[PDB]
Amino acid sequence: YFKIYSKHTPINLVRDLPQGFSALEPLVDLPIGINITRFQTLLALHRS
Amino acid sequence: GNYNYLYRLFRKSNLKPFERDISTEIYQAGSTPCNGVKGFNCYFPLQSYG
Ligand SMILES: *[C@@H]1O[C@H](CO)[C@@H](O)[C@H](O)[C@H]1NC(C)=O
Repeated sequence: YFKIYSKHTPINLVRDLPQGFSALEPLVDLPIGINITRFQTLLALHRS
Repeated sequence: GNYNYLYRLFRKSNLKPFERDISTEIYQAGSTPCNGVKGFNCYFPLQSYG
């Protein structure tokens, strides 16, 4: 099975995680049904 | 015999529920490792159906 939770937290901090309370609301289901042991994110680049 | 159906008689572990395995990998049936080459105690786990 699969579940996605998310919440748009509004912050005005600098570096670390915020202090306060806020929960996440489920959005998406997507039953791929395979062996998942790792995940990787994407980082965009820029050229001068 | 329609030999288009295959099955995996040989493997190392028993699968967890709701898992798929279509890989074609050798298995060791004794004390002699296969290392990708057939021989003694080394068989292809997929066998066609007669
Ligand atoms: C997932 O893959 C790892 C190695 O890639 C294997 O050891 C494990 O048994 C696999 N699990 C399932 C449920 O397929």
